[PDB]
Amino acid sequence: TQRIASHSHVKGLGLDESGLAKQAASGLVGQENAREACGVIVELIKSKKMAGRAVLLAGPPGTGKTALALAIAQELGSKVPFCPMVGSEVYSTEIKKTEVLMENFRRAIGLRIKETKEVYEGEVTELTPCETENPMGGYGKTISHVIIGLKTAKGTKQLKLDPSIFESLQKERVEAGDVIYIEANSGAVKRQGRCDTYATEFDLEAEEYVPLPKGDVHKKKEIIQDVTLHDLDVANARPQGGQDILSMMGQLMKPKKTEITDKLRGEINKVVNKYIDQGIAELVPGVLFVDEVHMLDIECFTYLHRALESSIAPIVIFASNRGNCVIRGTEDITSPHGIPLDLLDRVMIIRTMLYTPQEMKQIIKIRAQTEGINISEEALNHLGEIGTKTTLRYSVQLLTPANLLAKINGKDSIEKEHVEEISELFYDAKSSAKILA
Amino acid sequence: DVTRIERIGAHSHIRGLGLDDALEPRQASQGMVGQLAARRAAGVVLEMIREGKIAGRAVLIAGQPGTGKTAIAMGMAQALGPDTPFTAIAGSEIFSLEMSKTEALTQAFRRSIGVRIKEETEIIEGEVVEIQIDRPSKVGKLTLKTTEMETIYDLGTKMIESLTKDKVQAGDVITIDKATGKISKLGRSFTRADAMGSQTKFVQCPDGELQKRKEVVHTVSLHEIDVINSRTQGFLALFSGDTGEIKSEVREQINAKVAEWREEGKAEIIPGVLFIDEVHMLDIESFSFLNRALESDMAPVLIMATNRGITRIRGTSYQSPHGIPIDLLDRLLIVSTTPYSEKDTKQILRIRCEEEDVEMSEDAYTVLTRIGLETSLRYAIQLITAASLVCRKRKGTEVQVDDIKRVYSLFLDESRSTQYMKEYQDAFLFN
Amino acid sequence: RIERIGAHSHIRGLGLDDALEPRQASQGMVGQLAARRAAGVVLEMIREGKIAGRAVLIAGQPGTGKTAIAMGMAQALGPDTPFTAIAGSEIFSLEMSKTEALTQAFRRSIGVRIKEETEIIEGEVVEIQIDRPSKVGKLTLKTTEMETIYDLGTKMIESLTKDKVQAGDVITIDKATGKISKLGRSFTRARDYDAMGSQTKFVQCPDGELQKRKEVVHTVSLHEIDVINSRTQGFLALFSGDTGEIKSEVREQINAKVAEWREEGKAEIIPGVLFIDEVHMLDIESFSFLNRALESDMAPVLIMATNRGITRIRGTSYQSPHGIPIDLLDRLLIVSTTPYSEKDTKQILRIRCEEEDVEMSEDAYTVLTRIGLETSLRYAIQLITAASLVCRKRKGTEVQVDDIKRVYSLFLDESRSTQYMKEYQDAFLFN
Amino acid sequence: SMFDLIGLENKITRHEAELLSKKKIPRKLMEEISTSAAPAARPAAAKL
Amino acid sequence: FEEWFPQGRPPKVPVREVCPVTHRPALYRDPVTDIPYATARAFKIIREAYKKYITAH
Amino acid sequence: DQIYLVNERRCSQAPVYGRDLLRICALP
Ligand SMILES: Nc1ncnc2c1ncn2[C@@H]1O[C@H](COP(=O)(O)OP(=O)(O)OP(O)(O)=S)[C@@H](O)[C@H]1O
Ligand SMILES: Nc1ncnc2c1ncn2[C@@H]1O[C@H](COP(=O)(O)OP(=O)(O)OP(O)(O)=S)[C@@H](O)[C@H]1O
Ligand SMILES: Nc1ncnc2c1ncn2[C@@H]1O[C@H](COP(=O)(O)OP(=O)(O)OP(O)(O)=S)[C@@H](O)[C@H]1O
Repeated sequence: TQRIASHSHVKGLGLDESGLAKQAASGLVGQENAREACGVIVELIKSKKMAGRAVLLAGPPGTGKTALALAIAQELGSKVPFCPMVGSEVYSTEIKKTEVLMENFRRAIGLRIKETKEVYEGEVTELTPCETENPMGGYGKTISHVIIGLKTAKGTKQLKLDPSIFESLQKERVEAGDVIYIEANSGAVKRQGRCDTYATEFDLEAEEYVPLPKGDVHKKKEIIQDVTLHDLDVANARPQGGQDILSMMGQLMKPKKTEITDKLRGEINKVVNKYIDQGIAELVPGVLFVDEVHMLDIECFTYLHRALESSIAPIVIFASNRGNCVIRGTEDITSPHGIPLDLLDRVMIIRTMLYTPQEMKQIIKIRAQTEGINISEEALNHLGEIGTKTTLRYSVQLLTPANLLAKINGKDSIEKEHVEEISELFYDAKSSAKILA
Repeated sequence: DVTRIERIGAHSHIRGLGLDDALEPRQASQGMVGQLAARRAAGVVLEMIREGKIAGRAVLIAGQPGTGKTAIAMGMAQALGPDTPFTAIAGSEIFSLEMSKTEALTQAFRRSIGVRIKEETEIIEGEVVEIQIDRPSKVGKLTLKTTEMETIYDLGTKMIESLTKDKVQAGDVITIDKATGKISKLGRSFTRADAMGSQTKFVQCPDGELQKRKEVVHTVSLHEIDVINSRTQGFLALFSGDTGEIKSEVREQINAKVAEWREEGKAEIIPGVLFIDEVHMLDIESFSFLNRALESDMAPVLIMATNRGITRIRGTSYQSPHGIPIDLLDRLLIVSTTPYSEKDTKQILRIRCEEEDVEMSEDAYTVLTRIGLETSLRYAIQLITAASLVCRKRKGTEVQVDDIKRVYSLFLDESRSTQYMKEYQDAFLFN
Repeated sequence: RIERIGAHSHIRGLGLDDALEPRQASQGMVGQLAARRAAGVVLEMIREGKIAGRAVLIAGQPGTGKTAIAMGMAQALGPDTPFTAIAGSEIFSLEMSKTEALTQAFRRSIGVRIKEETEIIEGEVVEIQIDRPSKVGKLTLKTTEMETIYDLGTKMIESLTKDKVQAGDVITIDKATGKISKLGRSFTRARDYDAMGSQTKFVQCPDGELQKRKEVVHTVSLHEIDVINSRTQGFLALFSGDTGEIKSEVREQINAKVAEWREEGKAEIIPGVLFIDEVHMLDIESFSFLNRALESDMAPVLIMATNRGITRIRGTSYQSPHGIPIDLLDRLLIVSTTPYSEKDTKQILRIRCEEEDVEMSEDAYTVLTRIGLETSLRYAIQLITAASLVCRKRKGTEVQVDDIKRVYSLFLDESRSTQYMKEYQDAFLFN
Repeated sequence: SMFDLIGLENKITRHEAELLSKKKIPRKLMEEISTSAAPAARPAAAKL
Repeated sequence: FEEWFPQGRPPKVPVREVCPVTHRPALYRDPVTDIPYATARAFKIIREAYKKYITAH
Repeated sequence: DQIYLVNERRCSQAPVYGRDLLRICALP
């Protein structure tokens, strides 16, 4: 059913309770030192204490840098915001690169808003005013309460409201037999419709007959929604504004991405702090994964300097396979990973190593199991030798074409002949480059 | 006889990928001859696409110019057939003033994943016989009629307002959506068509049940959903193309909602193929994005074609095998095309002449095959039609070697034009 | 909570005495005696707000604490004086020109203090009667000292009806606009009804007269006034940053009216500080604009930080001291930060440990200060947290030398990563 | 107007279009309709 | 007071109508002879019965 | 016949997307 991506086997970091990486566990093999460092980083993130800490994953391509980052994501779970991003994403036609970077920074800070709504729900059995000879003198018709009888499937309750609720009772077309919601706090009546018991099959009006509320009259309990700080920034930057001239004119114009000001983000910070102080909100800071960080230019790294030093920043994981590369945006400034030395100064470098043939064999077997491929031991050995010759990705990718060839042949296993034929049909970078030369 | 919008193109004769059910390429089938190994590889990749299990698998078609890479791509598209998205773009199409190269690649990817959404509607259709006085809070009756039934409906205020706003009149066919109470007038009665005629359209009365359950399957792409959700009237961007950098949050929400629908059985995801012809025209930024866009669970199968040798990657000073960074080359499988022998060129020319509907003598075929081997395949293909026209001007039924020589002298190939230029190069501007 | 332990969280100020002399370790601020003293002098100059358009550059080797000095200056300056911190890369927008972005940054750093005399009536509502068929009404409010019965006009009745005032509400009413603001529910009436309602929390009854005049101070920035006065609903651009190239004449009008307000006792100008971190990211055009933006009387104090030395000026091939053109360098004063000694490094590490709440042994401090001198201060500061986490995993309470060595082995610095890379240089791309 | 595809978005759905294509008054019935007299046989209300 | 508190007027749950032919829940009502019905067969049977009734009466 | 031909035209054209498709593809 589910589609198998290149990282669908990575389920975690495969560390024992002591913090040590098993030889192979939870889809990862080898790279033990890097997985242990990533476990330390997972604990740092779970501590929710440090802001704007950066780790660079550095190593040759195919050494599991993205595998390790996605393992970190799996270890943190779905509740922690994991924002993946490529360095090419900063070059927007609408907003500046700094704005893209800051927006992605605000997408890694999560917020759990817990709001408890208290409502009185039911079908209106009676609307009777309570009359009194109460007033501070006066020969008029006085009421001190409005009796509303609300009927749910569970039972019936008679509510006695402020007499001022009579205005909204007929402002809303509330009669007996109508389904209503009476905000416990707001005290605003709200006619959902009419009860579906008073609904013949010969009635054409629709969106008027709502089922009788289930359960008790008095309940709406807590609604919990998870947002990012960027969601709040975007929402408060341009209001929905669907009620007036804003509606037609703004919708008619294209909604471009804007360069949100620091004023708005500071106000959002203040509001979120007040929400957390009131207990309505919980802050779950996440991790921002910048893959191909070498695609960022010098301006982007210079901004990252300031973005990583803010108390509100997430944890940032940089991946870079560049050996000694000219920094984008500079003509002849080479720094180790295409990253300026002053950005590497405020980073912690986790280095990934080339896999030995046995580790490649284990990875290939794990990938075969993930893809639902039965592979003979001889085929596995030959594919490991191919990967030793060419690369891990190439050998990993022969699995599904070879399985298809075996299926076409009537087999349900990958044998040496199938992998040999697929190796002959498809070329790797080395052989193609030899052909080109 | 009649000309359609589609006519004889470069690849119009490639009806599919000519390989057995064992994926063994026949020497000449479905308008494609030769390139046996590359056609077998294309069949394997096509089976991958049809299974739709593995996400973001990248295939590169490499080889010399005129070796059939776009022919193989069009054959794959023709074997795949409609209703499986095959998006074909050039690497140049991603450089837009509307949106970033990253955004353009994202849209191309979202356009190669197809979604089939089914819904139940439960509508009422019938010819209206009567709508009576609502003057009282208004209350009225509606009489609807099929060829087998008629019923009378008691109208609430909202339905009365909808009916009076659409000016629904006795003797017209409406459909009412029960969930929404939405009135759609689709035609006028069959008692006239009897002196009328206007924007109106005439429909005969519905037969069967007034109230009908109905399953409609809607085919869209992820890009279409993205642009529909991008803004309130964003569906207009499907026409104008004025999409403008759809938000990432919208795309995550759409991915989650699509996953929900797939779990609910509401939606069916059909992953497709994105074909980028001339992928050497991409920047290193675009290749960097492709590295990661393929690692998504909703990524299609990416097919790219390039005739480059060992060239510098665009936007960089680095020499890479196919003008493509080596990190992306590890992420894909490379299909290489062998040049064409005399037999293969002759067969290709024969198929092209069949497409043109032009008859050529065997001596003419020998001469044109030799010309193509000397100059290029495409030049021979063009000489086909040129010699057909020269033969027709001569009032002949078969193209002779004389006509081929005539068109050869009339039209030059790159080498001969370069030579004539070179002996006159001081007359040409800038070298 | 949204403020976590940032890189400069320990910096509570410049740690200077009344003589502007730096105390060795004070306010989370170790060493940098001369640089801190210069920052204190600049801070005094900022507080006086007398001389306009003053530029200071903090120059030093990486990690010597220029940004820490700037953050300490911001903390000692206080929330009242504007302090805008930007990176030089932030002025490169697609919404506006670099000169426009720099003008906006300059005008964010100037604050306008507008004091207006309001007349509010604040009391506890002990009675409100509204008669409705024009509406009639009566309202009685009381402080601790007096009670008064107000006969309500139609506008005031409408305001009260919109704000739904009852007995027991503490409200303030603006005599000019009639705006109703309710501060809570009062001690006397307090509990309210015997209906559904909700929980309760009560405020005090106001004291003194109902009408108390009073003078309120409203603070804005010049940028806010520009944005509000530019676009007829340009106020929402103060959040979206959608103000494209505010007209120069609009700004001249703002300046003239602000000077007029100052002369007429309405406004008081609060000159702030603009902090351009990484000012070497500005190009020659931006520096040329900065030259003349500092000549205006509405120009803040400009703090710039850069670790460059003898570097190309962006947008030009010229070499200049700090990547800043010499004409702008003659406009500013240079504060040089000296590298750190062993004991300063150890003190800073102790302060960061205290900020992060990590106990570590003295042997750990020796080893970590040696590591910081050998590798860098920032790397050691990160080893702080890493080693605390390792110790907690070990289930210890004090970070020992063994944890420090463990995190040294797990996480590399630039030197060791560069060496290991040098060993496997062929495996990395585009060397 | 037959090449106005954008306008049709405001008007109908594809199920409605397929319905219309199946239900468009056939040519023969149009002449039958324009020949025959009005069949005004409404039985009038009964309320049984 | 009556304008603002009409109140009363009990909702009066409807009648669960049935089709005379198939004794199924009714979902249609014949405009002539408002007898409810559920199927088209029921409709033609009802109309035949009305024809015979009006012939008899 | 003119009525038939024009009504044929108007009854034969399908929308590219249609209201139902745009409505079902909306996020809540
Ligand atoms: N240690 C590992 N254990 C298991 N699978 C791995 C491991 N390392 C890599 N893989 C998988 O092998 C393939 C190659 O690894 P990738 O993570 O894609 O390469 P990469 O290093 O992440 O790419 P770059 O150059 O760092 S952006 C992917 O399918 C990974 O999920
Ligand atoms: N079996 C075949 N294989 C390849 N080309 C064929 C074949 N039959 C006909 N052709 C034609 O040969 C010409 C060669 O063009 P293609 O190679 O298919 O397209 P292309 O995009 O130019 O790819 P190149 O030239 O190899 S870079 C086209 O006009 C094809 O229609
Ligand atoms: N008095 C001080 N002066 C300077 N830096 C200090 C001082 N006290 C502590 N620090 C350290 O300064 C660090 C801030 O990052 P650093 O790069 O080391 O200095 P900086 O303030 O960022 O200036 P630059 O631009 O990096 S040289 C904090 O993590 C502290 O450990």
